[PDB]
Amino acid sequence: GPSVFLFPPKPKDTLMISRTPEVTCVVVDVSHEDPEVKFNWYVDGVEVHNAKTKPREEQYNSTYRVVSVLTVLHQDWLNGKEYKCKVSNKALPAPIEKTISKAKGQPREPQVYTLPPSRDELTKNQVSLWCLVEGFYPSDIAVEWESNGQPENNYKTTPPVLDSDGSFFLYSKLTVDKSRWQQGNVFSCSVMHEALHNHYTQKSLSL
Amino acid sequence: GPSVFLFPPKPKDTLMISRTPEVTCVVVDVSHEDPEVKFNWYVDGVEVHNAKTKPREEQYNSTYRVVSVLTVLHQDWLNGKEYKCKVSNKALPAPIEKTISKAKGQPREPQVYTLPPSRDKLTKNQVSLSCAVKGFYPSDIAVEWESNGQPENNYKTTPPVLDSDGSFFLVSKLTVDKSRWQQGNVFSCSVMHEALHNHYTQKSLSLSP
Ligand SMILES: *[C@@H]1O[C@H](CO[C@@H]2O[C@@H](C)[C@@H](O)[C@@H](O)[C@@H]2O)[C@@H](O[C@@H]2O[C@H](CO)[C@@H](O[C@@H]3O[C@H](CO[C@H]4O[C@H](CO)[C@@H](O)[C@H](O)[C@@H]4O[C@@H]4O[C@H](CO)[C@@H](O[C@@H]5O[C@H](CO)[C@H](O)[C@H](O)[C@H]5O)[C@H](O)[C@H]4NC(C)=O)[C@@H](O)[C@H](O[C@H]4O[C@H](CO)[C@@H](O)[C@H](O)[C@@H]4O)[C@@H]3O)[C@H](O)[C@H]2NC(C)=O)[C@H](O)[C@H]1NC(C)=O
Ligand SMILES: *[C@@H]1O[C@H](CO[C@@H]2O[C@@H](C)[C@@H](O)[C@@H](O)[C@@H]2O)[C@@H](O[C@@H]2O[C@H](CO)[C@@H](O[C@@H]3O[C@H](CO[C@H]4O[C@H](CO)[C@@H](O)[C@H](O)[C@@H]4O[C@@H]4O[C@H](CO)[C@@H](O[C@@H]5O[C@H](CO)[C@H](O)[C@H](O)[C@H]5O)[C@H](O)[C@H]4NC(C)=O)[C@@H](O)[C@H](O[C@H]4O[C@H](CO)[C@@H](O)[C@H](O)[C@@H]4O)[C@@H]3O)[C@H](O)[C@H]2NC(C)=O)[C@H](O)[C@H]1NC(C)=O
Repeated sequence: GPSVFLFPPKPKDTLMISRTPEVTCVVVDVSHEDPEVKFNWYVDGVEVHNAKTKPREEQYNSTYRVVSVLTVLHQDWLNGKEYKCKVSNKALPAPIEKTISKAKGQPREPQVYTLPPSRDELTKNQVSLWCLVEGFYPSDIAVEWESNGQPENNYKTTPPVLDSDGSFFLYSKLTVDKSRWQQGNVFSCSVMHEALHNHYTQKSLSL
Repeated sequence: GPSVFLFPPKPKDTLMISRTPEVTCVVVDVSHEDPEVKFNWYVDGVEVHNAKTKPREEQYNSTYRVVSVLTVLHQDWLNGKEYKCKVSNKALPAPIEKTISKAKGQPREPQVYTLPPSRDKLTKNQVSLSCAVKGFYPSDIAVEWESNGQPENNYKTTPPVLDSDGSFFLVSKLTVDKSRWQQGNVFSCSVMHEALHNHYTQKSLSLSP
């Protein structure tokens, strides 16, 4: 029978009020013999009716893939409400039920520190700027770099690491031309997390 | 029927001549009816005879577990030789073969940088010292901290992260009581990797007035 996978919104979508967070229910292996899928959606066990189900679409293993998308309210997600997808198909013994919610646990505020390049490194032609983010919980987070209001996207960020106190830390490494650094340009690490005021902080770094 | 799991040596063990790297071939779900198990070991397809095999040990699920350990030459592992464990048992249709070797790819030398605490952290009680290791390949690496001739307990290291140029980086975070940092104590990040001279390099950090 078919399989169902339920996916959360993007952290940045739940944290920025301008954005629209979505929960996504994906049904795979819908065979031709029975192509019809019914989605029932529930928030905290109360059924809701505003999900939008997409035109089911045929895959190369020649079976079907069906997707329903439910817009969530930012504060519902952040307040820990549970989102249940129920998938009904002729070919199932019983309907499939998947439930998802925000990672549980007492929130803890990220501490954000920018670290300049090592001396050592001032001899190649690029330098590494570092954004250390530590002490946060849960691990859902968004970390971005910019300069003069523009995204600097030539960076890589480690996954969150569980630290000895049960909080998480990570490191974002931004690589820039050494000339940009030596000439005094200002670079900024932006962090978005539920435990921050306005879900947002920015820390800047320059020579 | 029985199942076989073949485990590699730890990276540090292959990089330090004083340590003993081993490949471990583990057989589980050996029956009471057919308890005999034979190991044959091959290095690049050439049979070798010096493995040390343990007596079978019964588990709480009434099956046996049997382990054979092959000591490997550091340089054989680092030169990419293939280690094959072949397991024979009368309950099996044919012997089970498993093969393992070091991760492949052109080695690249890690660059190691220590990063002092942010000033923002100095009013916190504990400060975080950073050891950034970048540009290395393959991802097998060991990173350790010490001070004053003893290891430091209180550090965590990120997994290797694939960078935009195809190499890996990571960072190691050592948390210390702020007094010890202000004290002037020297802390040292040691990195062990196949592409380092002597498979080892160390960088140190202490408060700069
Ligand atoms: C027939 O084919 C289909 C499809 O095959 C694929 O497509 C074809 C064309 C070829 O390219 C194939 O090579 C492909 O495989 C097969 O369907 C697959 O079935 C698998 C099960 O057998 C299933 O495995 C499970 O995957 C989960 C993760 O899936 C993620 O991530 C992968 C990437 O690694 C990706 O392929 C999936 O699409 C899915 O991606 C996420 O999608 C969601 C939904 O859109 C995204 O979230 C939304 O995104 C939007 C913006 O896009 C917005 O942000 C919304 O707000 C947000 O909600 C999300 O961003 C995507 N993430 C990523 C990373 O891409 C696993 O988690 C799961 O693990 C389970 O088991 C684990 C241990 O085993 C457990 O620990 C764990 O808890 C889980 O329980 C499974 O491994 C594949 O996902 C599925 N592929 C697709 C495309 O649906 C089908 O099986 C095959 N049939 C046969 C008979 O072979
Ligand atoms: C009957 O019982 C046996 C025994 O189990 C015990 O007794 C039972 C009754 C219960 O009480 C259990 O709770 C007990 O543990 C069962 O045997 C198990 O069978 C499993 C398969 O069915 C098998 O699963 C596979 O596990 C692999 C990981 O094994 C690691 O890690 C686990 C911990 O997570 C650990 O328990 C294992 O012992 C093994 O530990 C590693 O050992 C190696 C070798 O010693 C270590 O490497 C050496 O270390 C030294 C120094 O320490 C030196 O560095 C050497 O250089 C080096 O070689 C290594 O450090 C250890 N690692 C860790 C983390 O400790 C998985 O990889 C594997 O996954 C793969 O295959 C899967 C499919 O099976 C895939 O899904 C997957 O993707 C992978 O491809 C399996 O999950 C168990 O290991 C095995 N347990 C033991 C103890 O052998 C038996 O199943 C059961 N039968 C029945 C019918 O019920």
